[PDB]
Amino acid sequence: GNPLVYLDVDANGKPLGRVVLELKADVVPKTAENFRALCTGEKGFGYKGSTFHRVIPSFMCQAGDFTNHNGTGGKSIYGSRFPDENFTLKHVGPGVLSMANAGPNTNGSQFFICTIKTDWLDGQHVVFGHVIEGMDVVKKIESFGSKSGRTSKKIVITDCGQLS
Ligand SMILES: CCn1nnc(NC(=O)c2cccs2)n1
Repeated sequence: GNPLVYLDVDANGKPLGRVVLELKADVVPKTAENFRALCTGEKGFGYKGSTFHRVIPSFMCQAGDFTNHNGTGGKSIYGSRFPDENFTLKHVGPGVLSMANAGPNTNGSQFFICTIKTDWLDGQHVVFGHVIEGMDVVKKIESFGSKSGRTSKKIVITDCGQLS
């Protein structure tokens, strides 16, 4: 079945709880597999220890730059970047999980979790999952963001992995 994965998130070293995500491998298998493997670390690199570097309330929480920690970096399990798989899934509401990019065919490791319907991103960012449990933890993360995206506490993925 579709992978079920988790992110355990801290703020300034204090646990906020766990976000559980379903990865829709039945629709975007290549994109789902990249995220799954970056959660387990099985390729020797991944999300463990990296940050939510940009968090904008009433928009989205962005993470996954485990190379430069500022939105300029990241890499996929396939190479530096990989193509846009498809745009079949849409940004339907809060809790959508989607890939960040710098234009067409620039997916790496950066991703975002929506806190509102971001339908204006449809057809430009590859959606690949959604929050199963822990939207309250996502709201905690959101509360440490700002309109510029700068966070008022250091938000870290303390641990991550796969549940099924
Ligand atoms: C919706 C969150 N998000 N997803 N992808 C992005 N990328 C950017 O904003 C930029 C990339 C390069 C210069 S700006 N943001």
